[PDB]
Amino acid sequence: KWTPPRSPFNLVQETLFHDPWKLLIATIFLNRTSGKMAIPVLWKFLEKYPSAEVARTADWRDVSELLKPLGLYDLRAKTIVKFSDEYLTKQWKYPIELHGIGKYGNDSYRIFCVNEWKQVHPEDHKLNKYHDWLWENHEKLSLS
DNA sequence: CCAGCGGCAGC
DNA sequence: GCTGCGCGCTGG
Ligand SMILES: [Cl-]
Ligand code: NA
Repeated sequence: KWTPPRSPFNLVQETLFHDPWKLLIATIFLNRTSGKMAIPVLWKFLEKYPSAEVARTADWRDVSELLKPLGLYDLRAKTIVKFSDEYLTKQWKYPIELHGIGKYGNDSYRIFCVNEWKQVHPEDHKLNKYHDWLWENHEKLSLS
């Protein structure tokens, strides 16, 4: 029932919130990488690996071939496979407990995937813009 | 032309 | 705290 509102800042989290694995994959794609380049590659990745169930079985070299033009391609290919494994087989309440997700991915999860944005204190240029705007407008957006 | 820039783990 | 990973875009 939690739907995060669309904002004037067009965070890709706003469209991926319904599938936490895809949202978290997107945050990994945005590690020191511009969204203008990363997000078109994200759709190619999700076409080949539509779920964590299959991503945890992937050969990281195949993933790295897709990530090549984004940089950090071997590093994040290995991260994506291990992250997808832990996402499905490790006990967790928040995704910061999982390999490859830190404060930025975790803050994204707690703003977009669950209704905990009032408890989040982001330190990310894009998250701050969205989160400040939410604090300033939540009453007019029929929120609590 | 070319330096700066768009998280996370491991140590 | 500190460093390795890393491509293409950006803009003076
Ligand atoms: Cl972002
Ligand atoms: Na983590």
